[PDB]
Amino acid sequence: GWKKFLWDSEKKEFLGRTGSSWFKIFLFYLIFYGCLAGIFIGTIQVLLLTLSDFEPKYQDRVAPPGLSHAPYAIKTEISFSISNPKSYESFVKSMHKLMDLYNESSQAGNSPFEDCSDTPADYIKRGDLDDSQGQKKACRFSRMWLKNCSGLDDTTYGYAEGKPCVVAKLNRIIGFYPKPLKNTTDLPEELQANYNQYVLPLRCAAKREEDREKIGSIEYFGLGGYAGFPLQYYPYYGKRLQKKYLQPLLAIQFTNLTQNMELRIECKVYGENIDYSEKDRFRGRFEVKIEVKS
Amino acid sequence: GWKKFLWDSEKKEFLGRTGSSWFKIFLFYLIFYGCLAGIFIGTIQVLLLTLSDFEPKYQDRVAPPGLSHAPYAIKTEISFSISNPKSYESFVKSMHKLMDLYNESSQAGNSPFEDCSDTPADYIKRGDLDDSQGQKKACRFSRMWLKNCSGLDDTTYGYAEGKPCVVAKLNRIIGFYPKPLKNTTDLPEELQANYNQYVLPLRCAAKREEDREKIGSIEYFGLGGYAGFPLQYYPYYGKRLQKKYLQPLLAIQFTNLTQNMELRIECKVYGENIDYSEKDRFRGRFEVKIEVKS
Amino acid sequence: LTSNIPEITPFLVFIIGNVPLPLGTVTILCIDLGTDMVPAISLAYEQAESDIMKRQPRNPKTDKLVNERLISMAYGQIGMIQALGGFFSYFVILAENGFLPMDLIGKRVRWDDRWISDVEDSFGQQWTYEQRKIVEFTCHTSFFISIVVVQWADLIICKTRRNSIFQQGMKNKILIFGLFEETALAAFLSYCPGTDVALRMYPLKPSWWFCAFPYSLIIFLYDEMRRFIIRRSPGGWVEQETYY
Amino acid sequence: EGPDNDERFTYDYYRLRVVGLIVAAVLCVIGIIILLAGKC
Amino acid sequence: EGPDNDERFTYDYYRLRVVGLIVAAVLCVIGIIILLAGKC
Amino acid sequence: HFIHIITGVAVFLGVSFFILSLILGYSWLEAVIFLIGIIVANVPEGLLA
Ligand SMILES: *[C@@H]1O[C@H](CO[C@@H]2O[C@@H](C)[C@@H](O)[C@@H](O)[C@@H]2O)[C@@H](O[C@@H]2O[C@H](CO)[C@@H](O[C@@H]3O[C@H](CO[C@H]4O[C@H](CO)[C@@H](O)[C@H](O)[C@@H]4O)[C@@H](O)[C@H](O[C@H]4O[C@H](CO)[C@@H](O)[C@H](O)[C@@H]4O)[C@@H]3O)[C@H](O)[C@H]2NC(C)=O)[C@H](O)[C@H]1NC(C)=O
Ligand SMILES: CCCCCCCC/C=C\CCCCCCCC(=O)OC[C@H](COP(=O)(O)OCC[N+](C)(C)C)OC(=O)CCCCCCC/C=C\CCCCCCCC
Ligand SMILES: CCCCCCCC/C=C\CCCCCCCC(=O)OC[C@H](COP(=O)(O)OCC[N+](C)(C)C)OC(=O)CCCCCCC/C=C\CCCCCCCC
Ligand SMILES: CCCCCCCC/C=C\CCCCCCCC(=O)OC[C@H](COP(=O)(O)OCC[N+](C)(C)C)OC(=O)CCCCCCC/C=C\CCCCCCCC
Ligand SMILES: CCCCCCCC/C=C\CCCCCCCC(=O)OC[C@H](COP(=O)(O)OCC[N+](C)(C)C)OC(=O)CCCCCCC/C=C\CCCCCCCC
Ligand SMILES: CCCCCCCC/C=C\CCCCCCCC(=O)OC[C@H](COP(=O)(O)OCC[N+](C)(C)C)OC(=O)CCCCCCC/C=C\CCCCCCCC
Ligand SMILES: CCCCCCCC/C=C\CCCCCCCC(=O)OC[C@H](COP(=O)(O)OCC[N+](C)(C)C)OC(=O)CCCCCCC/C=C\CCCCCCCC
Ligand SMILES: CCCCCCCC/C=C\CCCCCCCC(=O)OC[C@H](COP(=O)(O)OCC[N+](C)(C)C)OC(=O)CCCCCCC/C=C\CCCCCCCC
Ligand SMILES: CCCCCCCC/C=C\CCCCCCCC(=O)OC[C@H](COP(=O)(O)OCC[N+](C)(C)C)OC(=O)CCCCCCC/C=C\CCCCCCCC
Ligand SMILES: *[C@@H]1O[C@H](CO)[C@@H](O[C@@H]2O[C@H](CO)[C@@H](O)[C@H](O)[C@H]2NC(C)=O)[C@H](O)[C@H]1NC(C)=O
Ligand SMILES: *[C@@H]1O[C@H](CO)[C@@H](O[C@@H]2O[C@H](CO)[C@@H](O)[C@H](O)[C@H]2NC(C)=O)[C@H](O)[C@H]1NC(C)=O
Ligand SMILES: CC(C)CCC[C@@H](C)[C@H]1CC[C@H]2[C@@H]3CC=C4C[C@@H](O)CC[C@]4(C)[C@H]3CC[C@]12C
Ligand SMILES: CC(C)CCC[C@@H](C)[C@H]1CC[C@H]2[C@@H]3CC=C4C[C@@H](O)CC[C@]4(C)[C@H]3CC[C@]12C
Ligand code: NA
Repeated sequence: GWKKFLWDSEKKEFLGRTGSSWFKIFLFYLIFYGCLAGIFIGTIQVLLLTLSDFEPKYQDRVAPPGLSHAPYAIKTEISFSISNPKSYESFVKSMHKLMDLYNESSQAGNSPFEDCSDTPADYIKRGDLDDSQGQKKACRFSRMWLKNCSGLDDTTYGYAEGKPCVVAKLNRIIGFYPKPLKNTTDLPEELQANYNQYVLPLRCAAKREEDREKIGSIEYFGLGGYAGFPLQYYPYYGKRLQKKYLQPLLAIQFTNLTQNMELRIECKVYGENIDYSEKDRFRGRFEVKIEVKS
Repeated sequence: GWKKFLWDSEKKEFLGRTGSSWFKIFLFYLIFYGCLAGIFIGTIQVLLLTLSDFEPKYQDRVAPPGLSHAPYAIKTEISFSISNPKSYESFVKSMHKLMDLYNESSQAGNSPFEDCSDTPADYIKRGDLDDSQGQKKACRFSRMWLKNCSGLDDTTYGYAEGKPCVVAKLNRIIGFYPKPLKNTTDLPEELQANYNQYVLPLRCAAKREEDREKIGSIEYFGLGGYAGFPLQYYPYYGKRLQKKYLQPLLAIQFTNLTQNMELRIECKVYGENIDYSEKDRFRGRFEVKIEVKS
Repeated sequence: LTSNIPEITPFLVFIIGNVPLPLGTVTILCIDLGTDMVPAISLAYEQAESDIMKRQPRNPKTDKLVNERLISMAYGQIGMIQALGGFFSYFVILAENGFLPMDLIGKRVRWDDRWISDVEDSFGQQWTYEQRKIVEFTCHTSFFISIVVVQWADLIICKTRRNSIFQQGMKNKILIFGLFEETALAAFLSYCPGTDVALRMYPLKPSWWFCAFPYSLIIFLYDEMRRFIIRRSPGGWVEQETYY
Repeated sequence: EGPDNDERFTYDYYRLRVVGLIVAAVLCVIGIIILLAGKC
Repeated sequence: EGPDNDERFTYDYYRLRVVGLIVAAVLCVIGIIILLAGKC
Repeated sequence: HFIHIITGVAVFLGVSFFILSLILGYSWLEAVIFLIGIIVANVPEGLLA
């Protein structure tokens, strides 16, 4: 048994078959698997021919847009000590990674960054989604616009003395036009003042009624000094048609933050084609847990 | 026009295209036609796998059987002069071609020719239509059985002195059992005498009522002296299972034939699974025009 | 212009390869003036694909009505497949009755003779003259039916020159009626009593009618992928080589 | 398969023609239906 | 295609679910029919 | 123009199967009859109507 089924010397068999059998079977599986591979490849090439290069066929799974943030906090918590410097390093490295893409050196020349209104403005249509007029042009977004959170003056961005910043960003969607709420009698309390039609408002608050008092002065920095996103940076034409495109950003400084206590801060954007979801806690709004323990 | 569309020297074109175009088109048609050929071949191989080697799937177009004859007469007319020898050569060459297959030298040994009853007998079943018992065995048919038309005594077979012979033959069909008419009160006039159940009768006559008198003595030669086919040579197992198989034959001498006049002679076989057709003049019966002009 | 190929190739094989005659004269005439007319007269009712009032006026010296790009399709690619399907059904009919493909090459001289009442087939049987002729005529009938089957996919791939079928749509009621009538006429010409007497078309067994289906599907898939690279790739090889 | 194997050489072309005609007829009708469906 | 191109981000999943259920139901019925056809 | 095109391939296929029928053996009566058959066979009866 043990020895024979391994090698017998009368029938010159190994493991059970002879030399010619292993060859017939190996050749059969090589041809079979080769045909399988060729068929799968052909059915994938017809797929490359079906879709378009400038536009995803289905855009229903990404609407309305989300709201992401830097830094990169795990479990949506930003906890760091004001004394130990090796506590907020993982945060600064991220913040820096995000802002490092808005360097002025990158935005230079006429293309593909054209100078746009220093004050919020309306939409700008650079034609259709075609290759006729080549690479489109995107508006320039300067770092300095963000006042106290730019890494140009205080590299740390605030984490050094108990005053952190949070750079909020709206998820890029192809052909998405942001629509802000109108001046009619129905509008949230907050939004009434400084209604600039051309700005999509972003406003943070406290999740619970108690935490209100423990949260200090939320100071928003942005284009034109408003707490929102200028409509002029839309719509987005996609990577293929608009490489070297920069999306607006909004800085938020949480000055006067109570020490040694977990604070739940919920930020929320407002607008017509903006809708929240009780399941996705990043659709339109976002939550952050801040605790400057020192 | 005439000259340019043939060869211009600025674009280096011949007949209209350049060197690389003829290659792109030739390569495309080579690949296209190659795929076409491979597909047709595959669909023909599956067909070789569908059918059986020992039996045609459909046997409805050949039933009942026909009745062919030697010689090979064109328009069913046998006209020859008793003086000019170069008149009946085309006939003798055929008659000889047919009888040349019953030479005793060919039929020798135990296989695959076994000795069968010298007198008509019943059917013989050599098993089914399989390859289990190898090549089947067929009964021997001697030349000499045909008395005055054998080419062994009078090579010409009769055409030399105004007395011709006609070797009739039943079309070979796989698995076909000949069934003669029974002795009941309903039977043609002719068939009554010499009812040998084991013999399929063949009887010739005149197409028109007038010609009767002008036709002499129809002398049939066959197995056992009867004017028919012995049932023992059936059934036929097909070429693949019965190579070297000989079908019975019946000789007919038209003695006492009126000179210098066209005679229409119709020969007919009788039997249960035998049916004639008003469209096919060779199904079961046959017509011959004889005119021994001298 | 596509059905001319599966109509001339059989005689070319009759004279060259020396096989019995695949397609008859009374079948070519029934196709050219029967089946083909209604589906082709219905093609006229087809709607536009793009805005015709946008393109510039056609050029008289360069853009023609019938160019070589059409001949390359009808005479070169689709008609060829139609010929393969017809010959396939042919060989099937002759193989099921006893005449295998190896024994058909070189038989015409004896297959036609009116006085040879003993023609041996691949199995050893002896066929009279009228008996083998009946089979040849049944082969003409199935060849004609194979032509109709391939014309289905040809009428569908001819409906749109560039666009896809899943885009334009089968909103043309005349074309649908053409397909239905085209099939009813073939069945009528084969199954009606006294047709094998008047026109020489014998009934078919139900398993034969399915010998042309794969070729038709293939024609449909080939033209579908053809009308795809033209859309995604404007100005390429497929365009200057196959766009009518 | 024995002398009385006569069925091995028969085919019911009659029934086949009957069915083939019923089918041709149905297809013809359906065609007419589609053609006139809309003008009523 | 203009600001009011809102349709480009909507899909009628409701109607799709309704039809998919009608179809599932029909298939289930047909199955039962085939299963009990013969025991009556 | 369409008629021109059609008649071109019909006479091309006929001259080619004539030279072919001479390389294989057929007599001149058959080669000539074959030529006439191929040309007429390449004519579409209903495209004009
Ligand atoms: C089947 O059997 C056939 C007959 O067999 C003969 O008879 C049987 C019973 C046995 O005795 C057997 O041994 C006999 O041979 C057989 O065909 C025969 O084949 C031989 C050999 O070729 C032929 O002999 C030659 O004959 C010619 C002249 O033939 C005249 O008559 C015939 C009709 O019989 C006409 O068709 C011809 O046109 C002629 O009018 C001679 O010229 C020839 O000469 C050759 O031989 C001599 C020596 O004898 C030499 O000096 C010469 O140089 C030549 O080489 C032969 O003598 C014989 O004619 C022929 N019979 C018939 C009826 O055709 C046949 O082949 C067998 N087939 C098979 C498959 O077994
Ligand atoms: C048993 C076997 C079965 C056999 C079955 C055979 C079936 C026959 C199938 C098809 C017949 C093909 C015959 C040729 C058809 C050519 C079409 C043609 O003539 O249409 C006319 C076009 C005109 O077009 P237009 O009006 O747009 O021009 C506008 C010009 N403006 C605007 C610049 C002035 O003229 C042109 O195209 C220019 C003419 C080009 C002629 C090319 C000839 C190629 C023929 C054979 C090649 C064989 C080589 C094989 C070896 C290959 C290497 C391995
Ligand atoms: C193995 C066998 C091989 C056989 C090979 C040969 C096959 C050839 C025969 C049939 C091929 C069928 C191909 C099916 C294609 C379906 C395409 C389709 O469904 O595309 C959907 C279209 C598009 O709609 P839209 O979005 O533009 O509408 C807009 C409406 N607005 C304007 C109001 C918004 O919808 C429409 O066209 C409208 C609805 C039309 C419904 C058509 C149904 C009939 C289909 C086939 C008929 C059967 C022929 C049988 C022949 C045999 C005879 C015996
Ligand atoms: C959408 C627009 C459509 C426009 C198309 C126009 C529609 C055309 C409508 C009708 C025209 C069809 C005329 C068919 C004539 C057949 C004549 C026939 O069968 O006569 C039978 C003869 C009898 O001969 P016998 O007396 O010697 O027999 C003696 C037999 N014994 C002695 C054994 C008893 O046999 C022979 O001649 C044997 C030779 C057979 C010759 C067949 C010729 C048929 C030619 C073309 C057919 C195309 C029509 C297809 C239908 C289309 C419907 C829309
Ligand atoms: C979108 C376009 C819609 C177009 C619809 C067109 C309507 C079609 C109309 C009718 C077709 C049904 C024909 C049924 C006829 C059966 C009659 C019968 O009794 O016939 C028996 C033969 C067996 O003959 P034998 O030689 O064995 O015996 C011969 C024995 N003797 C001769 C001795 C008697 O059998 C036969 O003829 C087999 C008959 C053929 C079988 C039908 C195959 C259907 C193919 C594809 C359809 C698949 C649909 C899938 C659904 C998808 C839903 C989403
Ligand atoms: C029973 C009947 C069975 C029939 C089955 C037929 C299957 C055979 C189908 C296709 C085989 C042919 C492939 C030929 C490939 C070599 C051709 C070649 O050398 O091409 C070179 C060009 C690249 O040059 P360029 O354009 O960059 O230069 C620009 C130069 N200037 C300016 C001239 C445009 O190639 C290109 O463009 C890419 C174009 C490649 C052609 C794609 C055609 C695909 C058609 C059918 C495939 C689908 C089969 C479905 C069958 C289903 C079976 C159940
Ligand atoms: C708006 C709504 C519109 C609705 C319109 C509906 C129209 C009506 C629909 C269907 C009608 C179905 C009629 C079915 C006819 C069955 C006839 C039949 O089963 O006959 C079989 C027997 C022949 O058998 P055998 O023994 O000779 O076989 C040969 C035996 N062997 C060769 C072995 C000796 O017949 C005989 O004897 C006598 C035959 C007498 C002649 C019968 C004529 C039938 C021919 C055509 C009518 C069908 C047209 C349908 C529409 C087509 C449109 C293009
Ligand atoms: C022998 C075995 C028999 C088995 C029979 C099983 C019975 C089958 C039962 C039902 C099948 C029919 C289903 C029809 C449902 C149509 C409903 C419809 O309105 O659907 C529309 C969709 C187009 O959706 P969309 O995304 O464009 O628009 C989305 C637009 N929003 C989302 C904004 C609203 O279209 C669709 O779902 C397309 C639906 C699929 C098309 C059917 C294809 C049939 C395939 C093969 C059958 C061929 C038979 C040939 C006959 C041979 C006879 C011998
Ligand atoms: C012997 C003979 C036997 C014969 C037996 C025949 C049995 C009966 C046959 C068919 C019954 C068909 C019933 C059709 C039901 C339609 C229900 C429907 O259309 O509901 C749709 C709406 C939900 O839409 P939404 O706005 O949330 O969409 C999401 C929108 N977004 C996500 C974008 C926000 O429903 C709602 O709201 C309320 C839904 C309430 C729950 C309905 C339960 C339906 C589920 C299963 C029943 C089907 C079983 C059929 C047999 C299967 C056997 C395995
Ligand atoms: C920041 O928060 C501090 C409390 O942490 C506020 O200052 C307090 O003001 C109260 C009077 O309302 C005094 O009794 C406390 O002594 C103050 N504490 C400190 C540390 O100054 C202060 O007003 C807040 N400032 C802003 C801008 O929100
Ligand atoms: C063969 O036919 C001949 C006639 O050609 C028959 O002989 C004739 O018989 C009659 C009497 O009935 C005589 O008047 C003639 O003179 C005879 N003619 C000849 C040439 O002999 C003869 O009886 C027939 N023989 C057979 C066996 O049928
Ligand atoms: C029936 C079976 C055996 C046919 C299998 C055909 C195989 C060999 C064919 C089918 C589709 C083909 C591919 C189709 C498209 C491309 C893209 C091109 O830029 C490189 C070649 C490549 C990747 C082809 C390679 C060959 C391929 C994979
Ligand atoms: C999709 C396309 C390109 C596939 C074409 C496959 C071709 C190459 C395949 C299909 C069927 C195959 C044939 C199937 C059976 C036999 C019989 C054998 O004794 C010799 C090889 C031979 C003759 C094969 C040769 C290769 C063949 C013709
Ligand atoms: Na034509």
